[PDB]
Amino acid sequence: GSAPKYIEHFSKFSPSPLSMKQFLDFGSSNACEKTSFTFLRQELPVRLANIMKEINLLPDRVLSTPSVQLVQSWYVQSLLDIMEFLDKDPEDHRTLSQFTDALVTIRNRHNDVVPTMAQGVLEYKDTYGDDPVSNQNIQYFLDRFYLSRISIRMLINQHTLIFDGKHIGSIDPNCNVSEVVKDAYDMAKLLCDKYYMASPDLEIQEINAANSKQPIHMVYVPSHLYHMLFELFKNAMRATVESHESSLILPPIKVMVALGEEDLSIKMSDRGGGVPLRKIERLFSYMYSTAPGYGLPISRLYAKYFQGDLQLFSMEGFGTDAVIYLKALSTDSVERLPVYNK
Amino acid sequence: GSAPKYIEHFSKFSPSPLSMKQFLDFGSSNACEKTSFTFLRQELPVRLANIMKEINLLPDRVLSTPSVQLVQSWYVQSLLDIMEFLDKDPEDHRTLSQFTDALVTIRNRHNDVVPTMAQGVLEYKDTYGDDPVSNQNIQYFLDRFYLSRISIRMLINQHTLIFDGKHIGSIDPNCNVSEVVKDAYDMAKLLCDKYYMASPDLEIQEINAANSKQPIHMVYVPSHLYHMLFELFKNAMRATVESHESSLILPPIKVMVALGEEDLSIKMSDRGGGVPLRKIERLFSYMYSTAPGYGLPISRLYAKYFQGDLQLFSMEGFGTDAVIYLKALSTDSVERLPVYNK
Ligand SMILES: CC(C)[C@@]1(O)c2ccccc2-c2ncccc21
Ligand SMILES: CC(C)[C@@]1(O)c2ccccc2-c2ncccc21
Repeated sequence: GSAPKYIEHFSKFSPSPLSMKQFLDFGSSNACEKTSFTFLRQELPVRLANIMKEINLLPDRVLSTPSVQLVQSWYVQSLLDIMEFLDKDPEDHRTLSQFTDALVTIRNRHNDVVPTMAQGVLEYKDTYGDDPVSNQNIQYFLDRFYLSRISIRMLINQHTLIFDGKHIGSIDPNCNVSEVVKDAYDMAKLLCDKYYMASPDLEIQEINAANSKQPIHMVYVPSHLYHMLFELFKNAMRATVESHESSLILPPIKVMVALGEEDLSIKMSDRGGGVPLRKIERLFSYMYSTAPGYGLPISRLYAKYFQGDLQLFSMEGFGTDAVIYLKALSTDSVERLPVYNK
Repeated sequence: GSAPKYIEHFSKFSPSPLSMKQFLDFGSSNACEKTSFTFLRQELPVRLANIMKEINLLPDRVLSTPSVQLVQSWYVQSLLDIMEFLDKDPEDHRTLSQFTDALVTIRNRHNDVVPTMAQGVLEYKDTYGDDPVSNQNIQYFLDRFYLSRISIRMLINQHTLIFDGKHIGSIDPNCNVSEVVKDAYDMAKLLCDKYYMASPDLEIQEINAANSKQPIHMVYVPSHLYHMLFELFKNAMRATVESHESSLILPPIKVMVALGEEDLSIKMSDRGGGVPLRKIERLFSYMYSTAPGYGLPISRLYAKYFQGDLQLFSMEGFGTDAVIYLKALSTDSVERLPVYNK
């Protein structure tokens, strides 16, 4: 066919990173489905081909594994689905309707990528070993692959949710940070009560530096923020409950939401006994956190996706602090995308 | 002369990193000045030549500057001072006495290296600019150069303090961490009261996981721990006082000392308004923290010298946490030394 042909062509284009303000203004009242179709039918192949060409640069030891080939076949098929709309007339309403239906099929086709790549990592460790040189290659590639996957899913979610026939797609222009914190806590508390028959309480403190009274709002994607907070709440609850099985007092989980002139920071403090520094630095490694699991590495990619970060600093024998760093301003929240270079 | 000859010879040897337990046991009752002389007359040239050969690999743009040449002339002279004792008889007490006097002269000859390298960094920025590529080369070299300098000064201090004619040289086998914290605080409070006419209070909390009652002691070099804590106290006081000039309540500085099964962690928490994440990552850069200053970068090297670390995580609009990570066990406290490789 022409799959290698399409990859080489669109990989020469660099992806166009969009800011949070561009996502908001494009999806507002002046939202034209035709304009979004013209942009996405070009930008989606560019992002697909860039990561698909980097997959080809992997060694044949990994490229010929069933896990990588299965995922690579999904990207080939999804790329071909977009190719059909290149010559189609954007002025035809049937063209726009079929394009939205085709994006949903691609989205559901890539729904089982996280467990599949986890099987690939386990296969590599049992086939070639777990050397620090291999960990860097796997960490470097999986970070770029997943971040690419997040960005593509973002574009698809914004198109299918807006043009379905307050919230701008998956974006809340007035996202109350504390409310998302409570939701992720409540879900983690539900799971923690069913399995441990006990759960720590929650304490939330807001620090709005410029407006001490005003609640802290931001423009963000609540799903991404929930995923990070839910993952951090599960870890902090597991550590708190297990480190106090012989004790009676169950320390609460303290969360501070701070809004500065540039950052919106969310610190989650637990007293779950802490973790030695040697092990903290390996909690974000796909290879080291795989056993015959990727909550922290993926959660950090969600934060980094809009120029943020997620950092851990523990104190062995006491507890652990987890901090989500987000950009406060929508103009500073720009997509971080991997680009194929030589 | 034969200065390039000695450099090429001893640079082929790798430095021998010593653990904290080796420092303690060698300097104990079975401390033989002859054995320390035989080791140091070989190990000191090896460490000198390794960093001196890496200095030669610098570009001639930096190698020909007066700052680098002045420091390089100190290392050439100090290397030649040790060469005189290679053929001397260790069984002669006059040989051991002159060797100790020669180490003191070398130690005082290298007393003005930090301000000299600071002048070199400022000269480079005004001569060739402050590009991110140049920052990595300067950061990579200065970290290794200073860490090498710390290790050499450590060996000299242990020899001159022990064989001068409870503490094992510069090492306290029962170093009370909280007491060093109070000393660094008291000195910072003295300077802060004279310049700001106000200073925050101190709060210390110890978490001894294995022995909740016992005070937290360790085997460490109190001078190094004081230098790190004093630097962090100055920053936390400056930020706290200045961020509350229009306010009346002056938040205290909270310090937690946690002793785990592997780590001894010291967290210093202030409410000095915090720093955006973008600027935190540049506080450890020699090039970015230079103006027409190196407290944090050098303090981190002291921590890393015995397999520890010093990390910052702030929250803009609230405050900053600073954490010193140290190895709890003396067997895990091994010298981290840069080695000249190809
Ligand atoms: C921001 C893009 C992902 C988007 O595809 C989009 C999604 C949803 C709503 C509108 C628009 C849009 N408008 C113009 C150009 C490009 C686009
Ligand atoms: C640990 C070394 C720096 C040292 O030079 C030393 C310093 C002080 C006291 C004793 C000894 C010693 N003893 C044996 C071998 C080597 C040495």
